Amino acid sequence: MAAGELEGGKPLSGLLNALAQDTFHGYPGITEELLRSQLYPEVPPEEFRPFLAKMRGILKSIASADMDFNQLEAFLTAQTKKQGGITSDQAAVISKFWKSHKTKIRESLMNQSRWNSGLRGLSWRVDGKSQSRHSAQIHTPVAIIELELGKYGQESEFLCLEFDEVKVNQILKTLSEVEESISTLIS
Amino acid sequence: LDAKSDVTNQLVDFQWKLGMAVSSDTCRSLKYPYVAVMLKVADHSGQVKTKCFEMTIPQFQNFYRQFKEIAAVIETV
Amino acid sequence: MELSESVQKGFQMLADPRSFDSNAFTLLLRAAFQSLLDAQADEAVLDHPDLKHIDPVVLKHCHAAAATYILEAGKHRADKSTLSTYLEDCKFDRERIELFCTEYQNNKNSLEILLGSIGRSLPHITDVSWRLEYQIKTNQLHRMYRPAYLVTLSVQNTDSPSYPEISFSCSMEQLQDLVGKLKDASKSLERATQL
Amino acid sequence: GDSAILLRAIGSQIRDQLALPWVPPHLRTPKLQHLQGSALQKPFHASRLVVPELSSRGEPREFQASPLLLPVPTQVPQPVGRVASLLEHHALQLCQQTGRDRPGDEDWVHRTSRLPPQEDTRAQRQRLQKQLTEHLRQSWGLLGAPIQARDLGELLQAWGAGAKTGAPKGSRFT
Amino acid sequence: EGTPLWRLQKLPAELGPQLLHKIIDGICGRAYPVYQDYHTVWESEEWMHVLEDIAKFFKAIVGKNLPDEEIFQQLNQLNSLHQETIMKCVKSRKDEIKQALSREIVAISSAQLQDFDWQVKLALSSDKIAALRMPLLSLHLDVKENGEVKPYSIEMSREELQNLIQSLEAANKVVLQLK
Amino acid sequence: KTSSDSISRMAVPTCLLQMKIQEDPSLCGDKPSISAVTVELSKETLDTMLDGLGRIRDQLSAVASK
Amino acid sequence: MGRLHCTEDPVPEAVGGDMQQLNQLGAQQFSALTEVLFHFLTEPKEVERFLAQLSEFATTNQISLGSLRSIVKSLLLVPNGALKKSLTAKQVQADFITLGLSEEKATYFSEKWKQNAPTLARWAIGQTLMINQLIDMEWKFGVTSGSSELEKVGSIFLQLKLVVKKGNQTENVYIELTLPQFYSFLHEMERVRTSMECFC
Repeated sequence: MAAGELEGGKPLSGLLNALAQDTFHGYPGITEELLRSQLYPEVPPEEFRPFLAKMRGILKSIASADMDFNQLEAFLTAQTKKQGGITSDQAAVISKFWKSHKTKIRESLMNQSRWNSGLRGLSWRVDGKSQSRHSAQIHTPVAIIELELGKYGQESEFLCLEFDEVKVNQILKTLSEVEESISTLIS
Repeated sequence: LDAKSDVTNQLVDFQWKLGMAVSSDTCRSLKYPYVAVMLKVADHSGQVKTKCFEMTIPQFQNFYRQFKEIAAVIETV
Repeated sequence: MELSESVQKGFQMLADPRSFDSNAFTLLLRAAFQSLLDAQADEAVLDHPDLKHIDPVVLKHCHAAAATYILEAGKHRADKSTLSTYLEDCKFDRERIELFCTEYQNNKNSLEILLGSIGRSLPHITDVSWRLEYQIKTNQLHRMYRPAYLVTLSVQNTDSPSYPEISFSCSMEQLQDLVGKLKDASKSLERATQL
Repeated sequence: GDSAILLRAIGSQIRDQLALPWVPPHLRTPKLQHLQGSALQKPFHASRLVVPELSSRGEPREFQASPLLLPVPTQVPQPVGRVASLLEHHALQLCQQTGRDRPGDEDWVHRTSRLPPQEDTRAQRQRLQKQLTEHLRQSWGLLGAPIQARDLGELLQAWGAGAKTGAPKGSRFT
Repeated sequence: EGTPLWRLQKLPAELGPQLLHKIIDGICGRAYPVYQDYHTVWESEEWMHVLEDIAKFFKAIVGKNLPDEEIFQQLNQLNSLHQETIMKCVKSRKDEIKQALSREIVAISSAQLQDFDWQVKLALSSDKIAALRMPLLSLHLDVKENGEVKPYSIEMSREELQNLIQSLEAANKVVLQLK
Repeated sequence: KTSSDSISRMAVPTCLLQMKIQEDPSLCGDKPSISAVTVELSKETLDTMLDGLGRIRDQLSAVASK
Repeated sequence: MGRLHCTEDPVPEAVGGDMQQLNQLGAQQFSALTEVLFHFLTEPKEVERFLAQLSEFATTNQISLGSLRSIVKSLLLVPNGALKKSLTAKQVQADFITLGLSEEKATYFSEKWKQNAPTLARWAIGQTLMINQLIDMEWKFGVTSGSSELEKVGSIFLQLKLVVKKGNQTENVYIELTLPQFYSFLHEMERVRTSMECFC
């Protein structure tokens, strides 16, 4: 029956945001799915799920390349010029909402795409040695760096390292080569 | 077997790669650059481990700047 | 049963009498079989002076092609007709085809055994042992008098060359249910056999 | 046929295997070891392999015709390695063949009629590489950068170190 | 102390190609030369050093794709004959070294796939029912992670297999055009 | 500790005590399991350590002389 | 006109346009907000206080919390940079005098910052690179009076437990020492104490 689609907007946008939370942001704990059904009683007796499938289809369709909003309106109209399609005002409303959560969606997609340990922060220290048990006088300095590594959804590991002048210079040279390779490949 | 110079770790080799992710199951135009690193490190036992992680461009440039500052500070004293 | 272009060219070259005679063809075929089969081989497979007149490049390309063809035929359980037809499509005669078929037949069984020995499997049990006891008491229970069964399985993992043993404790009812399950499995096997 | 003949063959095999009774493993001939166990099952592993090529362009052919290049099947010690590596080599060769000359269907063979070697394809993948390299060109200044802070680095050199420690110092335990 | 190949002079001109080519074979994935073949010419603790030096020099030269002269000039102070052996060795099997280097690039990751084997079976009957006839594909994987080889097993039916093939073909449609 | 990420400069004493441990082979399996440890201390912890150890030493000496 | 010493991280007009928004708010709210900044810094274990206190401001004047958060973010930059560089009072004073952002506000802000600056500076020392810190220790000194293979023996021994902070987790290291080893350890610690107070 023609309930909600042409009448209520609040349930529709609520479902869109709940789906965004459920599928992109990784917070499926408590969603509006279980509350709207008994708080909004407009559940169709027979055809209630398949329209959620079109919800999912449109949600994934725009998630491909994130085009400029000038080109999103054309596709939204083309997909939605049929029965039960979204309105022009509602098309603008949903087009706005993409800007409201674009960067977060992209980051969650990249975050929910990682395959190896990622860098979650660098903390270092540079010291000056004095002496030891047998040695009585030393001045050569060192550097201490600790790496925050961890795959998404798992406890982070820590790695500690030691350095002196020569090795620091070598690492700086290697990073400089990395930068040069990054620079020369644009053209 | 007792030396003060080696306390915790000392990396023996440093390798890296440059590549970008093109497509994914949940996104066909992912297309962002990234840079990876492989560290093989030796502990007091004399063994060699292998730790590898992935970074982005802003993180890599932060890494490079921090190592530059470390080099300056260690040089001055 | 698909084949690559390089193997096709190798078998095309194998037919030419100028490149290979009957003796050279037989020696190459036997050398390929030895290389595929023996576990103590070396370069000696090609150190047979009768073959020391042709370029080694073609020699080794055809050696690899013949080994690949034998491997594919063994994997696909090919018979006389398929090999004969393909070799006939390769411009062979009734002598080379016959010798190839005979060489395949001579040591077919070893090749069939070899390719069937690759792969993993779940742990395979071998035998069982049981100890019968009569429980009497525990620290906080002083009169039970109930029989209990001890079982020990002997299994060997293809993943680790060892003989770990699995142990569990069963009662009479549990033992009866287990025996019933195994008997049902045996009856299912018999049903499969009858059909 | 097969849907029934396969069942008949399976039944015959099961009957034959049931015919042989169980024997202790310590008294097991290799055939029974195959039947009543899996002790002699090896894994599948493929090792990189190099083969001579019918290309006589020069210097490399000297190596290809030398004893240094061992015959292809005997480049590995174990026969299982030999068979596995040869099978994977053939499969990979055929896969590279699939993306090359192939007498296929009425439409898949269409491009094969007039396809230059990896040249006519370069026009329509240069567009993809353009997107890749233009995405790389971004983020080198898009955010965070410019990082030009040449103030913390070299100034420390001028000042140097001013203070220092003196003589060895110690005290009495409290 | 000059080029890392300076330790190679002790070995005469005759036994150079064998050592070098067997080392390259070891790099590609085959076995390495054994001590009991050239023991008289080197000591083990330094034999390892020269082995590593040769391997790393070859890897660097192939990876950076140097021109003819610069490779030639670095070998000026070697034996009168070893230089041409080295240059011919580089000219012959450069592509194998490049392939090994490209393979090692994939080693920059948490885990890598080494090899696999699949077995197909026909499930006939089970305790639930005696008319099952369920084809099942068993997939075995040997994936190397950290520094160890971890085996895995997956059991699939026709539907899961079809979905997996569909996803892998979707990925292959990108892989094929990326080349 | 001359400098750190969150502070450009200082001059603070620090200690790095390293130790060697031998555990019974039986309690760890088939390995010898000889490990090395490192602990980075400060002034207050070292002072407490030394006060406690000196207290124990004084107790031992008093017992000896008693 | 050379570089500006107020800023280490560049602050273009895009981020520096909002630096003047603090001028509208009054002095009472300014003082309350600064004291709240310090108190929130001291107790991050109870963040519910922040929402509880901003509830009144939201209900009364409907002030959008985004602007307050932005001004708070931008205002903390200078003292954070001072912490990371340990600036002298004259440096911060001269920077604020030259820039001159509501000097009536800035004098009080800098004064209260300097009054409480040393504790903030000290708090930064703990948050640095300390490899396997030592937190707690225990010991037990006793005498053996027998064993499985000797009926009588008086072998002395000492046991230690070290609570070492192995990263975000915690580990305990259990050791046993003999009499000469304990005495040598004590002497070595005395030597380390002597050498650790040489510079200052």
